[PDB]
Amino acid sequence: DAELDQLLQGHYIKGYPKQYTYFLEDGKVKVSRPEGVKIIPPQSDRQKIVLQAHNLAHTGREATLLKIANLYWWPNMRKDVVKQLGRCQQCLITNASNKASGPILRPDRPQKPFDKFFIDYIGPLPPSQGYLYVLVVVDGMTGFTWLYPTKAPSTSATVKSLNVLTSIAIPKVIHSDQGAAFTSSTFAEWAKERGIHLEFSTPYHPQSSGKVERKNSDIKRLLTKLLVGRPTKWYDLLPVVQLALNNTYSPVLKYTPHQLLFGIDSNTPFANQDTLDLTREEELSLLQEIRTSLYHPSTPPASSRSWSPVVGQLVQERVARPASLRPRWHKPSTVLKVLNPRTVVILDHLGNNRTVSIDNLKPTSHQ
Amino acid sequence: DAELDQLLQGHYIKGYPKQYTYFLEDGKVKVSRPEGVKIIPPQSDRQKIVLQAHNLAHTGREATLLKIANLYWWPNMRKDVVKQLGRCQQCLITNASNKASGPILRPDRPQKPFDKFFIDYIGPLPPSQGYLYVLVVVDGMTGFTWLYPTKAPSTSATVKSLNVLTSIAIPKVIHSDQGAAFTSSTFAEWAKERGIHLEFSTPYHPQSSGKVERKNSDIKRLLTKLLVGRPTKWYDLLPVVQLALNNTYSPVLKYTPHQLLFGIDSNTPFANQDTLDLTREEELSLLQEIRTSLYHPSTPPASSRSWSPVVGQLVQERVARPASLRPRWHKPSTVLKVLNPRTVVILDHLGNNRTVSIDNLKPTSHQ
Amino acid sequence: DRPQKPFDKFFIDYIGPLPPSQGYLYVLVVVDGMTGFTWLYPTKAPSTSATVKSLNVLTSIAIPKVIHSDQGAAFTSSTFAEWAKERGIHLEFSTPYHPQSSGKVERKNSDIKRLLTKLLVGRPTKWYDLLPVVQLALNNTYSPVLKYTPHQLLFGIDSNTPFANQDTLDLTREEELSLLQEI
Amino acid sequence: DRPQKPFDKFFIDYIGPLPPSQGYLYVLVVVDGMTGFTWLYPTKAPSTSATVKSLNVLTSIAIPKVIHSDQGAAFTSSTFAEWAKERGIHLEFSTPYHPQSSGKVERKNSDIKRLLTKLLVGRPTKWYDLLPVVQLALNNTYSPVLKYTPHQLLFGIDSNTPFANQDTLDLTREEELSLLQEI
DNA sequence: TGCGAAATTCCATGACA
DNA sequence: ATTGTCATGGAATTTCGCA
DNA sequence: TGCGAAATTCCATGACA
DNA sequence: ATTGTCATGGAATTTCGCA
Ligand SMILES: Nc1c(C(=O)NCc2ccc(F)cc2F)c(=O)n(O)c2ncc(CCCCCO)cc12
Ligand SMILES: Nc1c(C(=O)NCc2ccc(F)cc2F)c(=O)n(O)c2ncc(CCCCCO)cc12
Ligand SMILES: [Mg+2]
Ligand SMILES: [Mg+2]
Ligand SMILES: [Mg+2]
Ligand SMILES: [Mg+2]
Ligand SMILES: [Zn+2]
Ligand SMILES: [Zn+2]
Repeated sequence: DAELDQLLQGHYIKGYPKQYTYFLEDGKVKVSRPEGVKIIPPQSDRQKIVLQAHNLAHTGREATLLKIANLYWWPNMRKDVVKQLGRCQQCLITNASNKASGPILRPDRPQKPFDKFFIDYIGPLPPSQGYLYVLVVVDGMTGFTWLYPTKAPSTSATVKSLNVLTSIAIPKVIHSDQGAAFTSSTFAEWAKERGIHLEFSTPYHPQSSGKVERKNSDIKRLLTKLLVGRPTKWYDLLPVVQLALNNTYSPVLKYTPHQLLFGIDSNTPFANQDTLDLTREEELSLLQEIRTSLYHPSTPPASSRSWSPVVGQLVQERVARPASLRPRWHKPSTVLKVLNPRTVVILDHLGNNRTVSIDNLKPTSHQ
Repeated sequence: DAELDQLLQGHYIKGYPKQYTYFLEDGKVKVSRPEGVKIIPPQSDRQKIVLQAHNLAHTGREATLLKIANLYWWPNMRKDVVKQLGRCQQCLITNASNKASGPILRPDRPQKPFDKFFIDYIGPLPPSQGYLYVLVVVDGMTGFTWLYPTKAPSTSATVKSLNVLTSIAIPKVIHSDQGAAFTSSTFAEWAKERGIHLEFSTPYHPQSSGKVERKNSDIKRLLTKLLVGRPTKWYDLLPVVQLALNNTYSPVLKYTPHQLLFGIDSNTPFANQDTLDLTREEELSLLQEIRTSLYHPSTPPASSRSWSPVVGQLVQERVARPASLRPRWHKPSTVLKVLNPRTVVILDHLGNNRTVSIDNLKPTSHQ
Repeated sequence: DRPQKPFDKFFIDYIGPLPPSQGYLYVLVVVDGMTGFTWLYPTKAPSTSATVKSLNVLTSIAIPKVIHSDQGAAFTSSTFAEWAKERGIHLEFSTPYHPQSSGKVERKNSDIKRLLTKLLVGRPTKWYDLLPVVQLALNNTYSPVLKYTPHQLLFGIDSNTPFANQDTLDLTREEELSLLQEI
Repeated sequence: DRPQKPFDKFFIDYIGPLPPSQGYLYVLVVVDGMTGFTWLYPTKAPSTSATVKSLNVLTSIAIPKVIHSDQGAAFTSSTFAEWAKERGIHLEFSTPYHPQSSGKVERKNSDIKRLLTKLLVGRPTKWYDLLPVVQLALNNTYSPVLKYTPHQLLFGIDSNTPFANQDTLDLTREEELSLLQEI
C-alpha cells in the first residue's frame, strides 16, 4: 500500500520508471507496458506469487518468470525468482548440473617398480573350474600385471593372492577402490604388519583406479579373442594372458611392461636382443635412464563452462545408488579443504568429514 | 631363396636399398641396419612370421611390428602386418572403433498437431495401486503429452490407452521404438484399421525416439520433486504432472505445449491473456503464424575424426546384448543403401536386410 | 464484450440409464460452448463421485472457467462445489424445469442423443467400444452457422478423419421394427 | 662370449620330504644363475606333475633359456621334456652322482637348506606360511662377490624390505636340544 | 549518442533403461 | 524401411531508462 | 638441396560394472 | 584423507634412399 500509494498520485519511486502511467482498476494498481496491462502487486504479496508460479511445475528461472509476466510486473522480477530457486529444496536436490568438472589431473608416474600397486577385481565371470572373479594387480611404474582367479571378491581371497605375490617384493603403497574386500579391517591389519600403506580412491570414481581399470579392459579383450567359437573356459588362459600382456609393447612408450621391470626380455618369442653385449650393470644403468625419460601426458584444456572448488563453497554430493523417483543429489554441504583442483573434503550431510571427487559434486545454484 | 640369392652376390632388387651390405650367417640372410643386425626371411616365411607375432596378444599395427622388428627386417613390413590385421577375424569383431559417427540430424518439426505421435514406456516403477509402468504419448509438433498408467508394457494396455486418446483425434503417424508392445502384429492390425502409419526407430537407438525420451526425463524429474519426503505414490500424481508439463513454458520457444495445440490458455494459474480482444478466427490465424516460425536447430559440426557411410563399404553392426567375454561386434557386412547420412541398410550377418543407425556401426578396419 | 473463446464454458449433462455395456450405464456429455467440441465419459451412476472421476480426466487436459448444468443432484452437491472451487471453476445452473444452454449446444446435445440411438439398435450392449468413433464423428461434423467443424475451431487445423459421408441420423424403417421390439 | 644375464639359466631342485604343512611335503627350489634370485614352490610330491604345475606359475612371469637340474626322475621324464620343448626351453643335466651348478648357486642352495632348518625347529608343521618371508630374506641378502643383492640385480632398484639384521643362520644350542629330540 | 543496469538471448551441460 | 531432444543457469549480448 | 615413398609420430576415440 | 588410462588405426609429420 504505502509504496504503491505514492505511485498512483505521481511521485517517483526508485525502480519504477517514470514514463509509464500507473493507474488503479478493480482495486488493484496496474501499469500500461509495451506487452500490455500488468498488475503491480504490493511488496508483501510478491514472494507468494513467485512461489505459486514456481510450484506449478518446479520450473527454472525463465520458465517461472514467463508465467508471472502474463499477469504481473514489478521492478527486478528475476531477482525475486532467483531468490526462491535458491530456497527450493526439491529443485536443488533433483535438478542436474550444467557446469562441467575441471580438467583431469595426470598424476606423476611412480618412480620405481613396487612403489605403488593398483588392485581391483574383475567379475562375476562365467563359472570356470568353480572360479568367478579375477584379482588384477598392476604395478604403477611398469604396468606389469599379476592375475589371480578367486571364487569371491573377498578379503580372504585377496590376502591369499597377495601373500603369493609379495614373495617377490613388498610394495610401498597399495591403491584400491572402496570395495568391501579392501576396506575391511582384516585387510588393513594385513597391510600394517608388512609396512604397506593403503591408499583408497574417492568413493564411486573408478577413474582414480584408472591404471588397473584400463588393464582390465586389455585382459577382457584378449580373453574374448582367445575364446571366440569356444566355451568360455578362461581359468586355464589367465597365465597365457598374463604373460602375453606383460610382454606387449606400448606404442607410445616403445617398451613392454616386462622390459620396464627387468630391463631384458626372457625366453619369449621375438625377444629383443639390443643389449646382448652390455654387462648387466651397464644394462641396469640404461634401464634407469629409460624409466626416468618415459612419456608423460599433461592436463588437457578445460571445457568452456567448468567449475573449480573454492573453500567455503556450497556443493552437493551425488547420491550413490539412488532409488526410483528419488533425488540424484544430497543436500548442500560446504567445502572444507581443497586437496587438489579435482579432490576436496566436505562437511557431509550427516555431519562427517568426507573426501570426494569433483566429478561427484555439483556447485549449488543461486548461491 | 631365388630373390635372396641375387641379393647376397650384390645385385640390386627393388625394395632392398643398396647402401647396406647383405651377408650370410648361420645359414640365414642378414643385413646391418642402424638399429642392429636383422634377419631377412624369405618371402614364403613372412606371412607366418607376421602371424606368430600378432597372435601373441592379438596386437595392432605398431605393437605387432615392434615385435617383428626385434629379429627381422624386410621391405614394407607394415603392409604385411596390415594385411594380416584385416584377415584376423577375432580382432575385427572384438576391437573397439576409433572413428566417431557423423553429426546428428535434426529432423524437421512436424508441421501440424497430430501429424506424428511419439510413444514409449517408462518403467518399471515402484508399485502404486498395482500399476508399474506409464505410457507416454508426445505430439511431435506441440510437445503436448498424454500419460497413462499400466500394469505391463503390453500391446493390450497400449491399445486400451490409445483408444481413449484417439477419441480426441487420430494421428497420421505413430513413432515408437522396437519394443515388444509396438512391434506385435496385434498393434499393426490396430493401426491399419484406423489409417495410422506405424514408424519404427532403428534398433537399439533411443536417440531416434528423442522427443518422447526427453519428455520422460521431465516427467520423472517432476514426480521426484513432488514425492520428496513421501512414499512414492505416483499414480495419483500423473494427472497433475500431465497438466503441469503441458502448461510449462519452453524458454527457447516462448510457448507452452498447450498454447501450441490450442492457441489459448485454459483456466490455469497465470493464464496468458494477450489475445483477449481477438476473435477466435483472428486467434487461429496468429496460431498458424506462430507454429511455422518456431525455432529449429541445425546439424552441429562434425568431430575431427568422423566417418560417413558409402554404398558397398564393409561395416560391422554392434552386438545388442553381448554375453560376458564375447565379442562386441558382428562379422563384416556390406552397405546396400544410404537412407541418410546417419541411417543405412545393410546385408545382415544372417543374410537379411537390416536398417540400422550409424551409431551402432563401425567401419571395418584395414579395408 | 470480449469475444467467445474455447474453455470459457463447458456444458455438462448425463444421458441414461442405458443397457449395460461392460458394466457402464450412463454417459457424461461435456460440450465446449464456443467450438461445440464434445467429450464423452461412461459412468456407472449419475453421482457426484462418477462425475468427479470423469471430469478429473478432462481437467488434466484443460480447465474451463465456467461449468454449466441443470439442477441435477450430482451437480448441486457440496462435494461438487468444493471440487469446482479447488480448481477455480465457477458453477452455473439453469432454472429448474427450464433447461437453457445455447442454440449451438442444444443442437449438439440433440445430435448426440440421436446418434447414440441409431447405433444402439442392433448392438445395444456394445456402445462402450463405440464412444471413440462417436466423438470423432461429432467433432468432425460441419457446422451450418460457422464455417468450420469443432475440431477445426479447437486446434486450428484440418483433421485426419473427415466425415464427408454425412450419415442420415434418422432411423430406417427396419430399425424401427427392431427398436419397437425391445424398449 | 656374451655377458651373463638373468633368465639365461634357472637351476631347479627338490628339497624334502619335510613334515606336512597344510598337506605339502616338498619344496621346488628355482634359482636364477646370474642374479641368484630364488623362487620357492611347495609341492605334494617330487613328480613331473607337481613340477609342471609349479613351473607353469613361474613361466607365466618369465621363461628361462635353459633349465639345469640333476638326473632326478621328475626332470628326466619325457613329459617334462615335451613341456620344455613346447616353451623353447633347453634342458641341461649334470652327470649322475656329480651335481655341478655354480659357486653362486651352490652357496645359495646351501643358504636355503640351513635357513629352512633354522625356522623348521620349534614350528615344524608351519613352514608353508613362512615361504614368502624366506624368499624375501634370500633375495635381499648381500652378495660377497657382487656388490648387490639378487633383488637389485633383477629389478635394478633398492628394495622396500632390506634385511640389514643379518641373522646368524647357525643353530643355537637350545635349538640343538629340540632338534635332537624329534628327527 | 552515450552510459550503467536490467532484460534478453546464448549455449554448454547432462539425462531420458 | 529412416533421422536426438530440451530444461537449466551463468555468461554474453541487447535493450531500456535517462540524459 | 630437393623429390616420392616409407617410416614414424600424432591423437581422437572409446571402454575399463 | 587424494589424483584417469592407453591400445587403436587413419592422418599428419618426419625421415629415408637416391640424386
Ligand atoms: N563401478 C565400479 C567400477 C566401474 O564402474 N568401472 C567402470 C569404469 C567407469 C569409468 C571409468 F573411468 C573407469 C571404469 F573402470 C569398477 O571398475 N570397479 O572396480 C568397481 N569396484 C567396486 C564397486 C562397487 C562400489 C565400491 C565403492 C566405490 O566407491 C564398483 C565398481
Ligand atoms: N534402452 C532403452 C531405452 C534407453 O536406453 N533410454 C535411455 C536413453 C539413452 C540414450 C538416449 F539418447 C536417449 C535415451 F532415452 C529407452 O529409452 N527405451 O524406451 C527402451 N525401450 C525398449 C528397450 C528394449 C529394446 C527394444 C528394441 C530396441 O531396438 C530399451 C529401451
Ligand atoms: Mg572395483
Ligand atoms: Mg574396476
Ligand atoms: Mg522404449
Ligand atoms: Mg525410453
Ligand atoms: Zn522447486
Ligand atoms: Zn588378432
